[PDB]
Amino acid sequence: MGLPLLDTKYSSKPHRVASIPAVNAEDKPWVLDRYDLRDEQGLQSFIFAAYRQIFSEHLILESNRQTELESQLRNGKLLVKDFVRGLGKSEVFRRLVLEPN
Amino acid sequence: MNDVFTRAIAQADLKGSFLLESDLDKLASFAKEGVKRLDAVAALTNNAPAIISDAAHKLFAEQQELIQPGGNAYPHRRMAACLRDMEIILRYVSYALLAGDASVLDDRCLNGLRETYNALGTPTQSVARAVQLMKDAAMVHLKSTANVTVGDCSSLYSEAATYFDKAAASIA
Amino acid sequence: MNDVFTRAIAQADLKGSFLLESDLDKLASFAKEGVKRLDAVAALTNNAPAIISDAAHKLFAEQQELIQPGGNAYPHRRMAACLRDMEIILRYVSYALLAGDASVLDDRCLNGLRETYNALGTPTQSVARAVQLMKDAAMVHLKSTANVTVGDCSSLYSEAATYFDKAAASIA
Amino acid sequence: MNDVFTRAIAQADLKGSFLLESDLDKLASFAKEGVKRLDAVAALTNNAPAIISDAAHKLFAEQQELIQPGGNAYPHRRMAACLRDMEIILRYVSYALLAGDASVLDDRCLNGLRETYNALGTPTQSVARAVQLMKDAAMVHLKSTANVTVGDCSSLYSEAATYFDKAAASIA
Amino acid sequence: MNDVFTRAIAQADLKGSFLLESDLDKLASFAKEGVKRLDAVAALTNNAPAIISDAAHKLFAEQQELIQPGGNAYPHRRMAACLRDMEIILRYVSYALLAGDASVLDDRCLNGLRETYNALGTPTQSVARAVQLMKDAAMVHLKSTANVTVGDCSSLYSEAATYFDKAAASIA
Amino acid sequence: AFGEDTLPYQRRPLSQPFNLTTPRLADIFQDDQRSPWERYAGPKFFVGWK
Amino acid sequence: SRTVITEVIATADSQGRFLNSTELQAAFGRFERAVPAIEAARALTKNQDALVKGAVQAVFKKFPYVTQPGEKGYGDSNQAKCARDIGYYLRFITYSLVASGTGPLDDYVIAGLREVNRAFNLNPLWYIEALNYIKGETGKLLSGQSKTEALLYIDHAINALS
Amino acid sequence: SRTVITEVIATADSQGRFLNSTELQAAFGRFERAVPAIEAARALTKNQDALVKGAVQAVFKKFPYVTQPGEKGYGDSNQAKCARDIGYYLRFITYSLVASGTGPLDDYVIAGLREVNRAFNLNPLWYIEALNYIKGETGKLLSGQSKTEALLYIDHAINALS
Amino acid sequence: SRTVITEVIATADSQGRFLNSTELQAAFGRFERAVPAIEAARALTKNQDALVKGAVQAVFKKFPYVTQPGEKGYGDSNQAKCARDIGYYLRFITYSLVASGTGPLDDYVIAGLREVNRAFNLNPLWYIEALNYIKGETGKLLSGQSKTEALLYIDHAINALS
Amino acid sequence: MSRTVITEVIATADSQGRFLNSTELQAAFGRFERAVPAIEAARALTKNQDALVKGAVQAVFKKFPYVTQPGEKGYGDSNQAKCARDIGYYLRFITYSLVASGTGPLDDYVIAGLREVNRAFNLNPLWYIEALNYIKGETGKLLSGQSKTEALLYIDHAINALS
Ligand SMILES: CCC1=C(C)/C(=C/C2=NC(=C\c3[nH]c(/C=C4\NC(=O)[C@H](C)[C@H]4CC)c(C)c3CCC(=O)O)/C(CCC(=O)O)=C2C)NC1=O
Ligand SMILES: CCC1=C(C)/C(=C/C2=NC(=C\c3[nH]c(/C=C4\NC(=O)[C@H](C)[C@H]4CC)c(C)c3CCC(=O)O)/C(CCC(=O)O)=C2C)NC1=O
Ligand SMILES: CCC1=C(C)/C(=C/C2=NC(=C\c3[nH]c(/C=C4\NC(=O)[C@H](C)[C@H]4CC)c(C)c3CCC(=O)O)/C(CCC(=O)O)=C2C)NC1=O
Ligand SMILES: CCC1=C(C)/C(=C/C2=NC(=C\c3[nH]c(/C=C4\NC(=O)[C@H](C)[C@H]4CC)c(C)c3CCC(=O)O)/C(CCC(=O)O)=C2C)NC1=O
Ligand SMILES: CCC1=C(C)/C(=C/C2=NC(=C\c3[nH]c(/C=C4\NC(=O)[C@H](C)[C@H]4CC)c(C)c3CCC(=O)O)/C(CCC(=O)O)=C2C)NC1=O
Ligand SMILES: CCC1=C(C)/C(=C/C2=NC(=C\c3[nH]c(/C=C4\NC(=O)[C@H](C)[C@H]4CC)c(C)c3CCC(=O)O)/C(CCC(=O)O)=C2C)NC1=O
Ligand SMILES: CCC1=C(C)/C(=C/C2=NC(=C\c3[nH]c(/C=C4\NC(=O)[C@H](C)[C@H]4CC)c(C)c3CCC(=O)O)/C(CCC(=O)O)=C2C)NC1=O
Ligand SMILES: CCC1=C(C)/C(=C/C2=NC(=C\c3[nH]c(/C=C4\NC(=O)[C@H](C)[C@H]4CC)c(C)c3CCC(=O)O)/C(CCC(=O)O)=C2C)NC1=O
Ligand SMILES: CCC1=C(C)/C(=C/C2=NC(=C\c3[nH]c(/C=C4\NC(=O)[C@H](C)[C@H]4CC)c(C)c3CCC(=O)O)/C(CCC(=O)O)=C2C)NC1=O
Ligand SMILES: CCC1=C(C)/C(=C/C2=NC(=C\c3[nH]c(/C=C4\NC(=O)[C@H](C)[C@H]4CC)c(C)c3CCC(=O)O)/C(CCC(=O)O)=C2C)NC1=O
Ligand SMILES: CCC1=C(C)/C(=C/C2=NC(=C\c3[nH]c(/C=C4\NC(=O)[C@H](C)[C@H]4CC)c(C)c3CCC(=O)O)/C(CCC(=O)O)=C2C)NC1=O
Ligand SMILES: CCC1=C(C)/C(=C/C2=NC(=C\c3[nH]c(/C=C4\NC(=O)[C@H](C)[C@H]4CC)c(C)c3CCC(=O)O)/C(CCC(=O)O)=C2C)NC1=O
Ligand SMILES: CCC1=C(C)/C(=C/C2=NC(=C\c3[nH]c(/C=C4\NC(=O)[C@H](C)[C@H]4CC)c(C)c3CCC(=O)O)/C(CCC(=O)O)=C2C)NC1=O
Repeated sequence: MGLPLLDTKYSSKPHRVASIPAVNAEDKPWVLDRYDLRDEQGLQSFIFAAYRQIFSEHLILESNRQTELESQLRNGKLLVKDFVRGLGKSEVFRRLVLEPN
Repeated sequence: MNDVFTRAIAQADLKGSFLLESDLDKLASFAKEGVKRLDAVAALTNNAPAIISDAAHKLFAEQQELIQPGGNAYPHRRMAACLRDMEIILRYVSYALLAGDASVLDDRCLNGLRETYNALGTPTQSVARAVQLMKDAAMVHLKSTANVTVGDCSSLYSEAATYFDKAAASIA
Repeated sequence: MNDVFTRAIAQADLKGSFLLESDLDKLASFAKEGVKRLDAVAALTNNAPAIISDAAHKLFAEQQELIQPGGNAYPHRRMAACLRDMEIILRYVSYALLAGDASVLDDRCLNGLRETYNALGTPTQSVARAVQLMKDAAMVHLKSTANVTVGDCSSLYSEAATYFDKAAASIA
Repeated sequence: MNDVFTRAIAQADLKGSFLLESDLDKLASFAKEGVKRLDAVAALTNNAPAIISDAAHKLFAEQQELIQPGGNAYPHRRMAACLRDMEIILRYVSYALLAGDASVLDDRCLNGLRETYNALGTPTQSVARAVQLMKDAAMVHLKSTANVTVGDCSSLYSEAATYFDKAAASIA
Repeated sequence: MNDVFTRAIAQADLKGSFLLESDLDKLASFAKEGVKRLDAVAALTNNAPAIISDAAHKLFAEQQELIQPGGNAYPHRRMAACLRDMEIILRYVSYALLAGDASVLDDRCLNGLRETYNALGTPTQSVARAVQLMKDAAMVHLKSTANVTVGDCSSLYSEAATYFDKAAASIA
Repeated sequence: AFGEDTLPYQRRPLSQPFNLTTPRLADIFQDDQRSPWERYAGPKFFVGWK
Repeated sequence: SRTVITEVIATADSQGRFLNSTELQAAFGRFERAVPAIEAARALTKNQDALVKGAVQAVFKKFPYVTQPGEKGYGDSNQAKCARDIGYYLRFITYSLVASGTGPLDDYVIAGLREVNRAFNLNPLWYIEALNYIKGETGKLLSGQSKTEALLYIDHAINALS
Repeated sequence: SRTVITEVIATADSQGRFLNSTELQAAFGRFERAVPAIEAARALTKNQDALVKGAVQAVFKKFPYVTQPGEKGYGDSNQAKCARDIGYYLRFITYSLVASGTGPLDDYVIAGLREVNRAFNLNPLWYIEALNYIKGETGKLLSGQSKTEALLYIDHAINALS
Repeated sequence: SRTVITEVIATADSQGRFLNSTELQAAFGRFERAVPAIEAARALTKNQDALVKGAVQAVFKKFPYVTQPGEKGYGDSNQAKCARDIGYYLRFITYSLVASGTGPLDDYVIAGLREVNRAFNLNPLWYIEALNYIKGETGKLLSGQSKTEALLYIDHAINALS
Repeated sequence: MSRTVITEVIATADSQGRFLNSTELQAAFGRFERAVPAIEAARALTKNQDALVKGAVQAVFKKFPYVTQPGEKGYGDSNQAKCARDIGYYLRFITYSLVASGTGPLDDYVIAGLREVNRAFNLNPLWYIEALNYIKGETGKLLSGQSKTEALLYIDHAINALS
């Protein structure tokens, strides 16, 4: 680590104040979880939704497909947090997202 | 996000100087009156639902367009958001009153609230009016002597009015 | 995100009034033509691969500059993204066709698409041309009478045409 | 992120043609002098603490107002941030020296750094001065003939000077 | 998490053959009686809160040691937890009712609930007793034919009894 | 917000999606890409009724 | 607002796919749905006034104390606001009928109901009883599919309130 | 596998909430839809041998090159495997018909289709236009809504092969 | 793209550290291997026309039926696109040789290969046949070590296709 | 932006999205009672600043003789001046922390980034530990009762962070 970080200096955003349910039910993004991983088609949909949330649906290509992470997830040895992190800590995420920006 | 002590220390540090006799005396005075300050912050915290209800009653008495269909507080989820915003602002005023500095109110609450309201379509002068109504309702609770030792609290009333007006003017 | 029924309901609630009997008649007629609408949406669904293939072939026959070294669809990756865009637009068009309201496009697809294409460097007129080619391709499959009860559905053809044109205009 | 070889490849592909024999000869010469390039990169890497310490000592001799109360390097966090920034820029210069192209240095380090320093209130001229001081303290080490085979590393010295000047000109 | 049709297809694939006409006949017999099943499940869903209130009242009545301190059901949050457990097991029985299979019951939670209740220390026979009595309470509502067209309901009652007792026997 | 079990999702009503508004790259020049005013200078490899 | 069509589209978009067979089957179900629901809405829209008056009178009847001075329900303005609120509930039940989904009720009435009731001291049981009276009255007004659909939406509102 | 009832129950339990109206009576829609689908399944189950035998030779008609020696279709055993594959596809179309969803066809056929087809160098167009022939013969065997049902399920299979 | 130098720098930059001795050893290996790789690139660059034409002809020989009417190989335009694509593959093989990494291939060719081939129905086996022809003629054109490098890259392309 | 009693209270109330409960104002009352000995200590410690700094410098030189000879850090008038300036900084921030009734001034202005700066400039933490030990000894005399304990807490915190 090292030094502490700077100050956040918050701002008014919808997520900060959401004690009341959102305006539209369908417009609430789907909350995928561990149970969705128990089925098989549900597991494929979960994997695609993860690739869409991180890689933006245009990088969902067979060359970009992390198969090791997917197999670990399918085992049950991998948390969703760790799957998301492994997608972030991947060569495709560095080369396609970090390098341009 | 500073109390009065931290602003004193930061202003002193910028000049690179110790804290002087007068500054230490002022800060000791602040600590001594912190008892009254805790009474005032408690009077805000205990009575928050009553303050919000009074402000809402008066505000929707005076401005009926808010609650008519096509209004901005009508659809009965916008009413909940109205009352929730009032409670948030009252909470941040109580934070600031405990601290002695309007920093937390300015940064954690009002930083971008104006453009948020403008994008939503919310009438900002009505929101400022609601904040001023909360100020009016809260002053009575602050001035209640029941179960509290009598004393001078004009400075605390002025500070609370300053914080409520700061919130209202930031929104407006 | 609004379909036709929710759009009517939102209008009525803005007026703060019950739905008219005339508007209920309009919604009933919509629900009556719903079977034809489902047939059209299913035609787009089934024929999406052929639609996108035909549109891509014509587009890259017309504009070689896209597929030249340095073009905006030159490598496999950029061409794959191009075809993905065509599929995404066709998919949102089918969504709107089913819902009977173009809110799906404007909300989810076309809200900031032109700014995105400018940021990427994508030729936006070429994207609009691809959308129009997809429209021409999809009209053929929507007109097909095979394996479907014969009838008149010109309102659906005009509806799908205006969603394709809305997508192209918002992009172009 | 590009090096000399990938820069040549990308330009050739934009021209849509194979690499000319002149380009392959240039890249062959680059690879042949690559061992001297590795020597310079290792000299920069192994002497990073020395370079940073000398640059810091010189900079805070020249510009005392940084380390005065109210300066931009006054407390320990700000001094540590200063030294950290110098280490980061030296790191990216060594990357760009190994690669042979300033694309990594400009893309990953200097692309938006002046805006950041302005937003932080940092004197960009002071940062540029620190970068030039690191240039001097580094070329002291690149020219260290001891422990390596003697040879003509003038091209590498010029390349390192250009990278450091590019950093200084970008920040200021 | 399987349906009667899903189970039939699973066995058909296991034997490697197509679906036999007797299996199709029994599926058709199930499907023609679908509105039976839907009315039962929907009435159970609508009247569930009253069922749970009655169940809580009685389980407090016959079983006394829980309500006083020291029992596995004294605290108020523990009351919320117990109400949630009875609600969710009723809901799972509703799921098994609509699906027509107990795999939606056995697999999801009954597997883990065993070791869960063994680790917690709350007696399991009390849980099974509460399951049976809440079954009786819900069955009373399921009898209610008013506001709905009259018909036979014996098979659904038998299936519901089997599923309730299966859940109890698993827990016990 | 999400924990160890839930997959991330945008905490905004999704009528204004993120990935549409934010691309992976915005307003940069690419090496493999070619300026819109430029034209290809290489083998034509065919003449289709030019 | 949530609907059969709208959830179909949301589900299709979440998985980045076109509408498959089951989605269009649900759409067909809602399209056949519409007719009885629209007759239910027409019947409730024709008879809105009698229903509102009956509901307000029943609320006074089973809560005699609120009618008295010093209580919530006393006054001409308060009872006019009661009538307006019951009109709101009936209007949103008709909206849910026409949409063939609980989108309108959840969007307007249900979302934030508890906080508003707690802040304005509006006892939910008044509205629950008014909904029960509306349930009874539409037990006479409607029959068949329409009766079931209207009662279903009124029950949804009742569970949400309670 | 995945079915409409399975979707309803999984969604309802995922939120831990009882079933809402759309779920119940979309299950109603499926219950009604069961009647033509099961007839379609029986009709498809009657004629399976003729359908498979026609499909293999339809493939050979459209794609002759697969038959000459050194290609995949050459040999008796390879054609027997072709017949077995087409029988699999037809059986799963029937399974989807009885299941009212593409579930059995998705988990039993679509799941891992492309990598397996690539590993064994099976050209998907073979299966695509064999399924097209099956669609054409359903064009005569069936009639009415069941017709559409069969067609759309075959649709899905084709949609997944391309 | 992805070379030895670029992987070295990116690995250092992802852990936020200076380039240490192992990274410089890898870079040294690259700089020593640059001579045979540049030799191989020059050899394949000199004879590009013969290689491309022979590869196209080998593709046509392996699959005669494709050049028949109604198939992908018929017409001057389609064969011109054949020659263009083989030229692309050869160009990127030489780019990968010069770069001493499969980065140019992985970025330009392999990224998005399946989607594009399936969208335009391009058989990967055509390209594998052409690359096998290139593999064969590289042995004649190249001797010793440059042959080994070129073969590494052509094999990488082939495995990417198959 | 410091971490003080009042501000930690406000932050833990904000993070939970609730008002200030009893215990928060309760700890705030504790702090406001705390402040009088803290201000007394800060006054008695800012009055004697120059003698304290001078004694600390001389004590560091006495305990570390080797730094004084030519060719070391301590050789030179300028290094003398910067020793005095550093110890003055430490004393000033200790008084700040006393006034604020927290370690925010020390943890933000001195402690954060301490090791990096010491390492880069080859400053030895033991010099400042000896200076702070001398200051501790002297404030043992200068302060009586509560004030002495309050000053010693923060001097000990600085010494612990130096180590
Ligand atoms: C922690 C600091 C913070 C604050 C204070 C804050 C307020 C805030 N209020 C909002 C909406 C709102 N705010 C109001 C309240 C106003 N409308 C009427 O005019 C009333 C008279 C008046 C209340 C005094 C209403 C009705 C909405 C809902 C607008 C909508 O739903 O479209 C929103 C947009 C998101 C949403 O609630 O849907 C924010 C972000 N957010 C923050 O992060
Ligand atoms: C539970 C948290 C907490 C609270 C609430 C608190 C308040 C508090 N107020 C006190 C007296 C007091 N309280 C007040 C404030 C009052 N003067 C006017 O009447 C105003 C209406 C009102 C405030 C707005 C004053 C002025 C004093 C006497 C201080 C003096 O000597 O002037 C005292 C000491 C009296 C005793 O203990 O018998 C306390 C402890 N302390 C706490 O730890
Ligand atoms: C909400 C629905 C949605 C849409 C509509 C959408 C469009 C879209 N297309 C993109 C890329 C692209 N889009 C194209 C399309 C062009 N290529 C040729 O010029 C054609 C004429 C034309 C297509 C017909 C190309 C080539 C790219 C690749 C750019 C790149 O890789 O950087 C991107 C950049 C984000 C990324 O690559 O990760 C977006 C946001 N994205 C969405 O999430
Ligand atoms: C399971 C999925 C599903 C589908 C696909 C579906 C569509 C559907 N289309 C129908 C007839 C029809 N379909 C169409 C539309 C077609 N007419 C052609 O000429 C046009 C090319 C085309 C316009 C898109 C028309 C005009 C009818 C006649 C009945 C009517 O208009 O209401 C019918 C009634 C059967 C009949 O009496 O013929 C259904 C159920 N419903 C479903 O539940
Ligand atoms: C926030 C409070 C703060 C502290 C504590 C601080 C310490 C500090 N002391 C410094 C200089 C120095 N300070 C000393 C102290 C030594 N002098 C000798 O007489 C003694 C044995 C010994 C002290 C006990 C020395 C030798 C240097 C020069 C080191 C160098 O530049 O090489 C520097 C580098 C700035 C410069 O070059 O002038 C820092 C950052 N800076 C701060 O902003
Ligand atoms: C890889 C590209 C990159 C770099 C290099 C970079 C540097 C950088 N310098 C920062 C602050 C700083 N930078 C400096 C250094 C400057 N001020 C001093 O006077 C010197 C004259 C001068 C250095 C030679 C200082 C003192 C700060 C602290 C500002 C503060 O804490 O308020 C910060 C933010 C504060 C933080 O989180 O700690 C960043 C991100 N950011 C990047 O994305
Ligand atoms: C494991 C990491 C690694 C290191 C440490 C390394 C150093 C290194 N430098 C070498 C030659 C050399 N090194 C240099 C560089 C020097 N010229 C001037 O004196 C400068 C002070 C200095 C560079 C700025 C030169 C000029 C040569 C001879 C170049 C040649 O003969 O081709 C050689 C080969 C020995 C030879 O050519 O006879 C090595 C291994 N190479 C590596 O792969
Ligand atoms: C220590 C943890 C704990 C809490 C917090 C608790 C609250 C509680 N009060 C209950 C019943 C009750 N609560 C009340 C009190 C209210 N009802 C009337 O309206 C009065 C006017 C009003 C009093 C001001 C009454 C009278 C009952 C009896 C209802 C019955 O069981 O028949 C029940 C139902 C089960 C039971 O206790 O038999 C609970 C759980 N119970 C606990 O074990
Ligand atoms: C996967 C679906 C699921 C199941 C299967 C489930 C059962 C369940 N009951 C639990 C504890 C409990 N279980 C009970 C119920 C028992 N105690 C008495 O009331 C009765 C004899 C009996 C019920 C008839 C109670 C009261 C607790 C609370 C124990 C505590 O908080 O310490 C726990 C421990 C964690 C928690 O309560 O959140 C689980 C998981 N909960 C679920 O979300
Ligand atoms: C909104 C979702 C939904 C509901 C609630 C629903 C109920 C429902 N069930 C029906 C048929 C029926 N439903 C029943 C079942 C009832 N008979 C009694 O035993 C029980 C109270 C109950 C079974 C537990 C019967 C007996 C029929 C007559 C048709 C038959 O079974 O032959 C009908 C057609 C009315 C008619 O015959 O004209 C409806 C609307 N349908 C729906 O789509
Ligand atoms: C979208 C749907 C919606 C609902 C449900 C709703 C409830 C509602 N009713 C209100 C007025 C009121 N509502 C009542 C209660 C009624 N009057 C009594 O006669 C009856 C016993 C009782 C009804 C059964 C009263 C007394 C008022 C006026 C006083 C007050 O608001 O506290 C108000 C406050 C408006 C104002 O400040 O003037 C709300 C928010 N608002 C909505 O926008
Ligand atoms: C339940 C889902 C399922 C499917 C769909 C399925 C198809 C299937 N067919 C296979 C073999 C085969 N299938 C064919 C048939 C092809 N060649 C020609 O005859 C035809 C034109 C064409 C068929 C339309 C051939 C030639 C093979 C042998 C491939 C080989 O061994 O190289 C294989 C590989 C098994 C093996 O090689 O031992 C599979 C997975 N298997 C399944 O378990
Ligand atoms: C990065 C490198 C790259 C490659 C490799 C590439 C291949 C490629 N070839 C294409 C067309 C084509 N390519 C061929 C190749 C066939 N011709 C003969 O018959 C052979 C059997 C066979 C070649 C061995 C054919 C027939 C087409 C036309 C397909 C169509 O228009 O649908 C297309 C469609 C876009 C267009 O030109 O309109 C692509 C993307 N594109 C690239 O950007």
